[PDB]
Amino acid sequence: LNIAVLLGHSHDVTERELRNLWGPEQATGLPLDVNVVALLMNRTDPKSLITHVCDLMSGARIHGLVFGDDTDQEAVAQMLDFISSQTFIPILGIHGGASMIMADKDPTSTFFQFGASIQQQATVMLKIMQDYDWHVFSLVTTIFPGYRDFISFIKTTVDNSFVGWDMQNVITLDTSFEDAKTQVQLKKIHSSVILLYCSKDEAVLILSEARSLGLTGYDFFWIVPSLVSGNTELIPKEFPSGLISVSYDDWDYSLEARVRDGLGILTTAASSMLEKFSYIPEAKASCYGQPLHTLHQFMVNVTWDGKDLSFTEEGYQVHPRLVVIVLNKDREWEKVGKWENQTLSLRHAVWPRYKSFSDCEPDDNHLSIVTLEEAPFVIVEDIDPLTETCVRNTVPCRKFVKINNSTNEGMNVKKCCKGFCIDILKKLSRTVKFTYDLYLVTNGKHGKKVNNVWNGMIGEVVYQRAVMAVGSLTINEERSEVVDFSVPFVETGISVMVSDQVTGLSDKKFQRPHDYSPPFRFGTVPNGSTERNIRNNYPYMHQYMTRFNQRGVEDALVSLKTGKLDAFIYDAAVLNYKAGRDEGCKLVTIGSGYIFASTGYGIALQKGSPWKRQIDLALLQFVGDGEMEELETLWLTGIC
Amino acid sequence: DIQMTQSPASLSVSVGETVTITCRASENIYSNLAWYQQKQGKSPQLLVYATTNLADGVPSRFSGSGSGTQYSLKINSLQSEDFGSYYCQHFWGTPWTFGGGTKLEIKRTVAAPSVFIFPPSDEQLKSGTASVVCLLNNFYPREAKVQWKVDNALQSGNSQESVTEQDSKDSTYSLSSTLTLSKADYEKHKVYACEVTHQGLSSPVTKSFNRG
Amino acid sequence: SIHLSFLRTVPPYSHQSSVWFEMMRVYNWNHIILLVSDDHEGRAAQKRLETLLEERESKAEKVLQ
Amino acid sequence: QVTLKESGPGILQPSQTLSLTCSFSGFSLSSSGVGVGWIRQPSGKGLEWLAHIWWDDIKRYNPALKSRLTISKDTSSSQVFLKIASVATADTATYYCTRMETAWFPYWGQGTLVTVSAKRADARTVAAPSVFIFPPSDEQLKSGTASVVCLLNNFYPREAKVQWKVDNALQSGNSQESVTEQDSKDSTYSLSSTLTLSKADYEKHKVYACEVTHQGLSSPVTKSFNR
Amino acid sequence: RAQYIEFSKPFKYQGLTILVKKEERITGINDPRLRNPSDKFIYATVKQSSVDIYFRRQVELSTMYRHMEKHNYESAAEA
Repeated sequence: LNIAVLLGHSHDVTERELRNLWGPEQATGLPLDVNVVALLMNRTDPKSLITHVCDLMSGARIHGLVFGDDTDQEAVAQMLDFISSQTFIPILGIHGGASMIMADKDPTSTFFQFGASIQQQATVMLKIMQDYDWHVFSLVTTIFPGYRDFISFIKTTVDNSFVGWDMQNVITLDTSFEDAKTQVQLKKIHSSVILLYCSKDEAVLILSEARSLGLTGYDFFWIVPSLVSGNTELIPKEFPSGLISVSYDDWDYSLEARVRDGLGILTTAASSMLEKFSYIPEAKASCYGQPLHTLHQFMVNVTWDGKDLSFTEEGYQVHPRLVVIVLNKDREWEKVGKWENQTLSLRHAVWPRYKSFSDCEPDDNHLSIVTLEEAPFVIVEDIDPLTETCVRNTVPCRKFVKINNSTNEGMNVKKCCKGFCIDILKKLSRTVKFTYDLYLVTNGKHGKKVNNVWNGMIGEVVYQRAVMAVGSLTINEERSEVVDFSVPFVETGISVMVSDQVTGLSDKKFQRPHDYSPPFRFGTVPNGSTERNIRNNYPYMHQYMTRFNQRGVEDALVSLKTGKLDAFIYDAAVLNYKAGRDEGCKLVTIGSGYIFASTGYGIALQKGSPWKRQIDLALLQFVGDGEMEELETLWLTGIC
Repeated sequence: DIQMTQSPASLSVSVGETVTITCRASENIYSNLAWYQQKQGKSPQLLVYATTNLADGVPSRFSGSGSGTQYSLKINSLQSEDFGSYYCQHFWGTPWTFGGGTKLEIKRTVAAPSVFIFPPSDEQLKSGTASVVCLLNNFYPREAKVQWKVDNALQSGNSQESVTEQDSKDSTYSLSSTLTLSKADYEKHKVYACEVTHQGLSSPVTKSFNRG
Repeated sequence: SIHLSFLRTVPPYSHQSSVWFEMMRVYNWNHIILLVSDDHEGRAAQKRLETLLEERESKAEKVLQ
Repeated sequence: QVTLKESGPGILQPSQTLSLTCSFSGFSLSSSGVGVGWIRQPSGKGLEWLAHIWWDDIKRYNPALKSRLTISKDTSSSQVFLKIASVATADTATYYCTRMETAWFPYWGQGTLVTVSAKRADARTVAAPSVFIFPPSDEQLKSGTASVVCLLNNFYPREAKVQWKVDNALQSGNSQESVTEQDSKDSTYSLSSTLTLSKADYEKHKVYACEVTHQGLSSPVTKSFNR
Repeated sequence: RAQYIEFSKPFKYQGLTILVKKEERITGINDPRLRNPSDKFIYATVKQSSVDIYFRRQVELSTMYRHMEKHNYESAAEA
């Protein structure tokens, strides 16, 4: 029937294109009085809206007056609620003041807003925060409607989530601040995530106070709900670049994108419930003097174009098509993803560093660490799928494993792992207090100067611009001439572990393998430091290990547990880690690793990096405070 | 940043002789240097990467060697398909600075610079400008020092020297220095000379003309 | 919450519940029953009642409608 | 196979944001290796490296241009959109997006022309070519080799392929397209040429011509040669 | 030591142990027999040595750090 699209937004869009929208939107001959109109509220005052409503009601009892604006205002929401309670008309809130979610709505009111509710916003922001492993949050509410329900939902989400969440004191902004009783509260806030549940002007004032009192840093990530960013044409300058704005709509989902959907839902409800009420457009005569089978609460189940646009008891889209965007550098909303009805469809899974949020931020303390798959080091595992999250002890590693060889798609799953390097980076970030970007990319193995072929994590850390790497490998020639390793925290060197009568590597059975010790599988892992060391020391032994090259570390362990592998030459730490879990203590380390190579594990740093001194001091403090025995007892668990 | 000081572009090597592109380095000592070759209008094609291996579609005569700070590109057989500017781009440090450009040519050309200065016609004088163009042609040495001496005064800062592409038939160059002046400035001066200091010309040729 | 500036000079249901709770602690009326049939304001009434009971280090038995 | 294509606004005013796009097909940008990297080369100078993005979607700009250089990519459409604000005449260069991997050979693309200038190709008067003929006299080539050249001055569109006597004397030893235009100060260019013709041709009923076919603003001006 | 001067590449990768004359056994330093010794249970120690710095940097052996002041020597040869 008649679709009164009262667009009260400030933009003067051509309303002539709205009359011809009946064709593609279910053009049926059942509605007779299809009086499609469109107005443009210029003056932003309740009086103009009241006059427009009273004029439209006199126009042959116009029913179903869909209203929408461009800026969310608390006055327009209350006015539309009063209109829907008095006139009892199924209004459809599209955007602006028509979509301002309130705390407690009227039961008889048919205010059907489009977008996400406060609980849905809390859920999606909790998902976004847990996808980046951010548990230190600070909730700040205000006097606007929707604070008690919001804090209740937050407390409920924290209770069921058993992965740890720093619940700091909630700051209330119900009263006006005078910079005498709120600065002390804002100073105590030390969490990274800053939940700012306020309005536009209040958020601007909070950002101004943070910039004037020295609260804006490279670690404070402000998050605002859809109430703050309720528009796509006005962006203040106080908000820095990187403000996560979870808005229910953007420039893609403009007014015209929802007008057609609302008209389709309305005409579908009319065609469905027309057999009950013949005269559907029955409203009051005018504004002077003036639910059984109407169309008031019978349009909360129309599924338009497959979208789950069902309304709740108060009226709100249960599964909206909200788009989560952030703030770019040139005062524009840069899209990073959206949220589907099933789960969170985060397009930009890699969170940017954002070393400079605002213009006056010269501090750059964002680093990056690269790690690979190693047997003696942290074992690569998967994230716990019982809650799609993990714990703080398991640092989420950004994996890069592909599905197939011919395919180019790389799964950037946020899997968490625990181990030696994980604890190293944890204690480093706890003592040195720096930010890192850890990622586990599928690479090769240890690279060296063989035909200038650099692969694996070694090839990555050889070049500059790389901060550091948790992988502390054996000391070599090229890996020490290219980059400057830190102090070796361990003294384990290269030795041999035969799976009794031998004297290590000084036995005469290696120089002449013809009579004694016939040539067997004596090779090490392909492209390893031991190969280079032997080639530099013994050419014939290197040729023998090359012509008898074995498989990886796991196959070497399987062969050692079987008995076919004679000897396994590697670092003493790896040999001790392997012997710590022997299946009967069969293989024994013949000679420790201090008479053959006497190497160590040095952190792969950058040549001429300012963080080298800090890493060296951190290592000397960690191995110079009396916890070396504790580390040896915790990591090395050799019982045999 | 790693200051890359490539050999000057004025390196002419005839067909058959060896080419030694001396692209020096800076205090930051590196180990990998990828050589490239940018032709006329085409894209720079990588010939030898890391100065140790060859790429697909690169002849075997392009050999690279050198360590420390002195890196050279040994060209065994110089052919006609080796035309183009050569650069020494390193991927070792963070700033991937390029080279100066190695322009190889044939040092076999005996010509005489065609010094012919042309005064502006009356059509240009009606607008209000007067651009004298001392056109040069048929000269192999690009290092041409044209000295505009208008009324016994060396002009500087108003010479529009535009170098052209070297031809393959005669292997020469052309130069058209534009004397950017106006009608009022042209009416003040009387004699306009064009003294070009060229290597082949022993005596400086000074072509002058009188107005009217 | 929903009304920014809305005051009155008449005791609402919350003040009545507070007065009832104050009269209950005088005669040691801890285990009481609530027969509130209304829903809209009855929900807030029973919420205030149970919160005050929890603040009195006790808990009622019937606070539901 | 590995194919590259560079697109973007050719003529754009300075102090704005470009719309560069590096379209490609066959490979990706987050496929454990091959990525993309922007490389520009100004006219008359060497190439310049601004920034590049790796497979793990990490950004790293240049210290000297750490005010507007913002690199961005997309894995759904396989496009590389570069945003450079506050541009000027010094940023006029041919941007390239080639391979920056340690593989056998890095692949390079054709490239797009990006001329940053405030003037337009269809300007009022600073874009129209001004043919300036040079009548020969008896003081320079009275006994040597004669020469004639039509001088084009105060024209913005440098794409002016003047063909001397199309199908008549095009192969008479001319280098119009070979001589690069000289960029003047007032956002204009200036090119010249040379012709190897004997002085006796001017008298033996042989008058040359200069048909300026300027495709920038479609100006088919024609000026004859006289003495 | 890293605050004033720096170090070089370590050449002798060794540790720190106790010399016994084999309560006859000492089973390290974590045992309470030597962790909190008496006036007549002080072993050999060298003043201004590596062991002194190790006892000073320790956080749980402060009660033993003061007890070692009785048998401080000028060199290791005396001990």
